[PDB]
Amino acid sequence: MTTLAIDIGGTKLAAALIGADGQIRDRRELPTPASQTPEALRDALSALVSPLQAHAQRVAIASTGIIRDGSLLALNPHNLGGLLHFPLVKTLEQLTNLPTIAINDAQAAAWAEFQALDGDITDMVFITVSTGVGGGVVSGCKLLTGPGGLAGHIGHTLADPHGPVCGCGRTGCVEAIASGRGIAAAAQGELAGADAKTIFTRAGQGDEQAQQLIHRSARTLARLIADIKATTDCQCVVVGGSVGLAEGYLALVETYLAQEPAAFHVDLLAAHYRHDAGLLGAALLAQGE
Amino acid sequence: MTTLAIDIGGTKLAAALIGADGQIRDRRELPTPASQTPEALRDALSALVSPLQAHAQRVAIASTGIIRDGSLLALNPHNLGGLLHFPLVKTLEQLTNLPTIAINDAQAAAWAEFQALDGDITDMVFITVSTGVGGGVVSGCKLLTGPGGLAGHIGHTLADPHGPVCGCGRTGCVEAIASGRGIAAAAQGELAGADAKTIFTRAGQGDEQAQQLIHRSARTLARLIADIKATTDCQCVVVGGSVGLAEGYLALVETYLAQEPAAFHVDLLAAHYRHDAGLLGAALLAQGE
Ligand SMILES: [Zn+2]
Ligand SMILES: [Zn+2]
Repeated sequence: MTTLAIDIGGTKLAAALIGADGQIRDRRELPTPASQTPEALRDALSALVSPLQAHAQRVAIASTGIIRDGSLLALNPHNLGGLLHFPLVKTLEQLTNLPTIAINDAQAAAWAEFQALDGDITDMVFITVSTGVGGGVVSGCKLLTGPGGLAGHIGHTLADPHGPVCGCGRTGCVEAIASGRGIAAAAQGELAGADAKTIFTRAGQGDEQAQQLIHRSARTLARLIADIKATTDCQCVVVGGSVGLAEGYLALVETYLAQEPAAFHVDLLAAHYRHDAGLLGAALLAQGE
Repeated sequence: MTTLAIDIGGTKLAAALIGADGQIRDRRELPTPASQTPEALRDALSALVSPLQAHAQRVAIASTGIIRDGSLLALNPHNLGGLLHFPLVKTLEQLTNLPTIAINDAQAAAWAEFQALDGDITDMVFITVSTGVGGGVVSGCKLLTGPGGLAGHIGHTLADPHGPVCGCGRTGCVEAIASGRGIAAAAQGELAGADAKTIFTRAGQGDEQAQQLIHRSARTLARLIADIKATTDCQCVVVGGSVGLAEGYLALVETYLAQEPAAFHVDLLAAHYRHDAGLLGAALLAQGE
């Protein structure tokens, strides 16, 4: 059995063929349509999966946003345009005639990271810090998606009631402070307008402000991890994404978490997959269907 | 078959016989020993359950603090004295010769509250606000205890990084602001020294400081509920405890939650059980054993 694995992001629509061995084969890519209409996405998904769909027996989609009742939702619904409640699972099922599942991309990535761990771990939380902050919760070897697909949206838990307004509408989410976008938005002076990448580079050269923006991110993430430990009693936390995997970042988080009381401590690990974890995690979930 | 349900708290040790009908029968009570030695707790438990133990098939203990490997832990290990790592399950097993389970009291209460709900809810979070703040998470009709018995400790998640220091050692926990002890601790002027009950009365009479202390607690709890919704995707939140059940309190929490973006909204319900939910929950959890 081969899974047609799809990753639906904001900028790119990716698809691959993944068999039982978990290898990524025939990796295809298309840009995400600028026009956010249901017709345009159905066109782009059909075009993306055509040359692959005869070689697969089931479809699995990792999507940015929220999947509820097989349909596309977001924390800021206005960002989807005409794609709000787009029937994502039904669309593929019509286009391919193949059984289809859809999950949030950070939930998909979480499952992949969990399966990459040793067999003794039953409870794990995954956090990705990139442009945004996403998460996924595994409890008793089961991925928690939630009845509405929201579970693990830990980037949108509170970091500071007097912090910046987040894109979701809340004041002071973890994401508004700790993400690459929040790091960049807090930048003043000669750092104003620089992206997270540049800021990490400047911090590497001993730029004090750049360093503090990153310390603030890592401190925010450490407190989140303490929160999640208190809530879920996870046995380890896997940290990924372009910010999360940036050199020295995990060490910073670990150092700040160590300052919390011993009961809130949890083992931290670097993400095993740098790329394509959503694609992989989606295919792995489709194997248990 | 009948469960010898036990509730171990800071002040009082309670025990009852509870059959399949859920009727609390032959309820007894004893004060918790001031000398926190294992010998004194063993004696006080032995005395409490000796008239009941010949009429039960199993023991179930709802306990304050943390239950890890059948032993007593807390978020402040110094607060247990010689009772840190007290082999709670083992003690009962030796005293009664009955199969014994132990669980956190708020986790116990959560399970009872979940069962008293209608059949459609699969995902529920329980929050109790009294002297402290405790919780329990039910996901997919299963109570999440956590591998170390921690899960659902939502009173000790972050409310404000510049908030008051909590008894667990963290700065700015929900509990340190929103709980009855949190409300009493922030009272200034003539209000200083008044308990949460007095503060609640004076608030209803138009005392602006007292009202601010309760508004602050209600607002803090709303933000916690928004966090928990983001993390668990719970379908409803049941709120209990002397503070949580206080007149007007839940409606105020509900008002504050409604100011958050729509995705963070979740139905709030008053606790079905005002007393003895721990005993009931423990016996209910013992039934599925
Ligand atoms: Zn947010
Ligand atoms: Zn605390």
